[PDB]
Amino acid sequence: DGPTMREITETIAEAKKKVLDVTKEAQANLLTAKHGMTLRESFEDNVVRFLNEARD
Amino acid sequence: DQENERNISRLWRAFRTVKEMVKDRGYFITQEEVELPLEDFKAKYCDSMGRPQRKMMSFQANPTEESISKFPDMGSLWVEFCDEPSVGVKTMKTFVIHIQEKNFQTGIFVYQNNITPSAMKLVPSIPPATIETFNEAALVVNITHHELVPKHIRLSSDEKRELLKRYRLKESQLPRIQRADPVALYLGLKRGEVVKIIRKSETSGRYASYRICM
Amino acid sequence: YLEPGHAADQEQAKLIRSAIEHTTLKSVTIASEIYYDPDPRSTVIPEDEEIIQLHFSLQQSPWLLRLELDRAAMNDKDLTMGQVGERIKQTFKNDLFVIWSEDNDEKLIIRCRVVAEEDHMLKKIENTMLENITLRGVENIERVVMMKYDRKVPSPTGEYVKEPEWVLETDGVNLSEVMTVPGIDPTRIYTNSFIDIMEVLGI
Amino acid sequence: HNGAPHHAIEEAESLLQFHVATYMDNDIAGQPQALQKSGRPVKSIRARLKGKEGRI
Amino acid sequence: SFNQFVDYTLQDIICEDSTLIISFGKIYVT
Amino acid sequence: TTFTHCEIHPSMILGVAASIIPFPDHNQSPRNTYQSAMGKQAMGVFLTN
Amino acid sequence: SLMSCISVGTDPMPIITFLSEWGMEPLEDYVPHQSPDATRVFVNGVWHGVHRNPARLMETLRTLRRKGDINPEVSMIRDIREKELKIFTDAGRVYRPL
Amino acid sequence: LPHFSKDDYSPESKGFVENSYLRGLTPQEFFFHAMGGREGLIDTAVKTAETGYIQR
Amino acid sequence: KGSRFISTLQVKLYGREGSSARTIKATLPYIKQDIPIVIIFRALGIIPDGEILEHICYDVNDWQMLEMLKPCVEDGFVIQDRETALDFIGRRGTALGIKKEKRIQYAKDILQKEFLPHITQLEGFESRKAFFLGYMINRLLLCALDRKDQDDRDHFGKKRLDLAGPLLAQLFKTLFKKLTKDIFRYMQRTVELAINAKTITSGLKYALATGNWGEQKKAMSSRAGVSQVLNRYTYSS
Amino acid sequence: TTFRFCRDCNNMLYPREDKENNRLLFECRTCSYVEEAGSPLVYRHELITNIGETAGVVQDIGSDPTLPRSDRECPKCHSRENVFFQSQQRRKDTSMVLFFVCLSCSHIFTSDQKNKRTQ
DNA sequence: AAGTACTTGA
RNA sequence: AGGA
DNA sequence: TCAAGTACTTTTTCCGG
Ligand SMILES: [Zn+2]
Ligand SMILES: [Zn+2]
Repeated sequence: DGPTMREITETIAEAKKKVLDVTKEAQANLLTAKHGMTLRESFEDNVVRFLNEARD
Repeated sequence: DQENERNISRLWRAFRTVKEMVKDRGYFITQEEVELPLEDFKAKYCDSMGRPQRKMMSFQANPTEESISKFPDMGSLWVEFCDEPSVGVKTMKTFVIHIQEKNFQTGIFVYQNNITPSAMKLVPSIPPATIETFNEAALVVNITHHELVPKHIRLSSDEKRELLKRYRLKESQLPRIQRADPVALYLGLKRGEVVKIIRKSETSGRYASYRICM
Repeated sequence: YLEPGHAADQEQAKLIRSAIEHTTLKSVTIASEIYYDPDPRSTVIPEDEEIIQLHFSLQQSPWLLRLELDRAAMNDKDLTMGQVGERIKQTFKNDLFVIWSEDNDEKLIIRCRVVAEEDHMLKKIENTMLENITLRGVENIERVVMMKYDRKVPSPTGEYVKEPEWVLETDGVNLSEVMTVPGIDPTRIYTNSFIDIMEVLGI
Repeated sequence: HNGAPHHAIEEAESLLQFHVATYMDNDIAGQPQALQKSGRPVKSIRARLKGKEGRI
Repeated sequence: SFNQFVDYTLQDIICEDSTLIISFGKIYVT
Repeated sequence: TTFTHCEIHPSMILGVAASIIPFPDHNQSPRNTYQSAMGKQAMGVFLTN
Repeated sequence: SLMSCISVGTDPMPIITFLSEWGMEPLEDYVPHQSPDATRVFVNGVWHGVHRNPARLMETLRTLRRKGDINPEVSMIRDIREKELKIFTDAGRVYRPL
Repeated sequence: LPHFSKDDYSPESKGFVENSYLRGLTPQEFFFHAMGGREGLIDTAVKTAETGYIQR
Repeated sequence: KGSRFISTLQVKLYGREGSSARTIKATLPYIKQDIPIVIIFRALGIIPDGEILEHICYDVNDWQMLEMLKPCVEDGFVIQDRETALDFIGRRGTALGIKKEKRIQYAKDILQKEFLPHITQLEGFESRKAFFLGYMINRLLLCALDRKDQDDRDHFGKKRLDLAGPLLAQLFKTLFKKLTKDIFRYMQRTVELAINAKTITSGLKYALATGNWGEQKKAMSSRAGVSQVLNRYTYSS
Repeated sequence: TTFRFCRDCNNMLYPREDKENNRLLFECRTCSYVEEAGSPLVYRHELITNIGETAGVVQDIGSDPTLPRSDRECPKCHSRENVFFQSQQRRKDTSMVLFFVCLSCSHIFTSDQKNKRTQ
């Protein structure tokens, strides 16, 4: 559907911002790593998890 | 107080497991004797400072009325603890001749840290009696109690002879338990002795396997 | 798996996590330094001028081994300057005189002195200190995570009900040791290394 | 059987040891590969019976 | 690749260690 | 505003075989890896001589 | 790929001659603490020396190749952060036109 | 890729294919899908022989 | 081009991350042991510490990299002049090659011809070869200090493709030199124009026909599959 | 740390304690040179390193096209023209904090909102 | 791609 | 040298 | 006497010139 494609695009769009927000949060040293994981390892886990939740 | 209290807990947990093993081997030990609490343990084997006196702990055990039915020649056992972290040929010769004079069949040395190779030479020196060396730390936890560890049962010479007859077996053909196997040690299995392992089954409900000793 | 009762208590799990997960003096240290501080009763470093004043009131090497500890790191693997220094003092016995800044004090410091030729001696004492000294935990057992695994258990009313519990997950194995640990269930403990299960619990 | 030049003997012996050796196994640890005049090494009896393709 | 080899590379190979107690000059490819 | 160079055409990342694939940007990654193997076993005119 | 080519192999000497003429201090005369920020110059993994203002050198070398004076199959890279200039006359390198 | 700025942890830089197969993939999306694709083909080819020996 | 000395130089950082005395030694071509960098530098001519250190570390405000060079200095401290350094290099064989004059003269040749054979195989280029060794240690320590990542073995820019020409080059070279020794064999024979042109033709023909890129009908290890028959199923094929 | 060499040998200086006057010296093991120490600090280990963060910041750092740009106002000159990168300390642990270099004043400022720097 | 067996210096 |  | 490298071992689905 034409409107379901609008809805799909905006689902990815909002998930892209959910990533940017975590990206800016980690760039500002505000991110707090999960026990037994790098600050980066923790960041990527979130990014990957957002983009996959999004793809679904 | 500090971190002294924890070595007390450990020595007591290790003691329970010794009583547990001895009862399980077929020796007469009460349940209340096993279930003895830590408070009662301190107020028995701790000195005029709360320092545990291992010399006091040592005990003799006797075959349950039931045991003399299956294994008649099953003699008396002597369990010896040591207040010395390293056990030398001097403390060993005391215990070794003790089992020989007091006509014991078996004896267990629950050592703290180590038994010197000098003292270890005296272990097979007094047959028909047998000697066992147990590092206190191994016995803090009873392995037999663990989820994955099933009921092992020692078979009499007659019971084994029958198992072999019933399945038309040579001893070769039986699945094997190693002499050094944690349970083979707990039970005090000797070479050629057979264990009947009764396990639960997702298939049958109850399944009985057998193992011959190494 | 945790002791029968206190299975839903998060702090009980947290407590074991700390008691089991391996911690070295290396993991808490920012940097170690060797200074020539000849007077044992007074320091060249003005920062330390206070640390001495106290750990004196209520012979030794003129060569000082000074290590700055990371406050943030001392928190994650919960630790006291006292308990850290205690390990050091108990490691090197009466042949290494240790002093330390308080947990409250703005910068975290540990001052060490020995009991001709000493420069290299201290570079060996520092190597031991970083690599050999164990603070908390069981060896081989690294990254220890907490997990709230779901557990199907019979309820009083008879029916099997979801009663989840706190479970520890390791990155490394030392069966003999973590089993003898207080506060856990040594009747439930499992390892993906079956060679270990064999060695400890039998064939 | 002739005038044994004694070294020339342990020299001729060692070579017989080599041929009787390589006839059975040609792929030995001690490097020379008893190569047929064509470059191609001689096929050992061991080689014949040796796993997947060949005898057993 | 082949052209760089013929007109260039080949002339160089022909005179690097070439000269013997007899020297090798310019190469010609028919 | 830093661009030192520009791509002639992105489709040039492809080699001989992939270059016969119609709309390869519309296929699952390996389905394309497969056509760049089959076209080599397709019959046609190999040379006019 | 369709546009890909392989470097056939050129002569390094005209570039080594050109470089020394454009401000390249020879390695035999280098003194690290005197010129410490000196961008180090390499031609086929051979350290030839250093150059004080690489910005200009890179520009002169770039327009030398771009004009045609340096063969267009020669590779030249300026890794500013690492303070390095690597040049390849080298045969084998896979190149594409942009 | 050289089409990106340095230290780019964005979805588009690290391989997120936003598009459907119907819409078509961008040159980057195509190459990243290709990298990911090639990984499968490697294990598929490897697993095939590794798995065989286990069976044996 | 010419000979192609496949000599590879390794500059090893001994000791693990947390081991006391972290030395830097290097394995030289036609040399048994691994020489501590400092001896190599003195054998090159760069004799005092700090002159050696100046070649490795280019910033006197980088105590980190410098403290890391303090072991090496202590390691090499036993050797003090160019001679004693060369002798130490010569001692480690060869096999050994006993004679004092022999070992010192050996190591001269190795540094000249075998060690870092690009740059030069000429004489007086100690300055260039030592500054390079120093550039190597700088890069070794830059990675060890977590300032640079370990090299990507799979970077395409660090890979070359030997095409039809160089393939033929390696082969022609092998052949012409086999011909060169055949010309010398007949020149010796003339104890007083019979040059087998077959070797070159037949050799090139053998390789290009079999795909066994190596001398000759006795192929292994010769590298096969190099030359194969052109696919003619379809034009794109 | 910052270590000295012998003026004469140029060979490195090793410490030696003046037991008589309780002061540190640096001696030369090639000759007989001896100088008094400048600092009481002999060796510094540094486990949690911050040196190599703002690595290779040449005055040409703005000329690299591969570098990204931003409109973040500079602390010194307030110029919204700057290049940025992350901690060049190639370690696993390392935070995603950014280092901005002003295209005018050339001052190195960070995006860190936990701490305050100078490098 | 991971072993068994054997030999080498602390 | 290819095919599943 | 025992850790560590040494020799040196061995496999890898199925089917035309
Ligand atoms: Zn001096
Ligand atoms: Zn500014």
